Amino acid sequence: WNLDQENLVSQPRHNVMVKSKLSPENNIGKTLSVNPFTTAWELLTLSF
Amino acid sequence: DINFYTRQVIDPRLCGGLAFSPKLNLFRYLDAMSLSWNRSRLKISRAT
Repeated sequence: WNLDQENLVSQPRHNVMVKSKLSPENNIGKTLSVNPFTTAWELLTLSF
Repeated sequence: DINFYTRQVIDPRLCGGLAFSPKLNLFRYLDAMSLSWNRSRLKISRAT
């Protein structure tokens, strides 16, 4: 092919990434709630 | 007696070149080192 450059060269940005989470066995769910009384303290209860 | 006017193209398939073709002297120019801004792009991407 009579080209000045003998070999085609490409320079790809190569990116690798590995990551984990490491969560324990627990209940960040429903228990993650705002103050039960909130603004409804008018409702009477002692056992709740 | 003959009197008329005509206008003709420069048939750019055959003619129309014969000029500097400003592609060159700029394509052989910095297009490689300017592309080599991949270094700076990789730098910014690393901290991105």
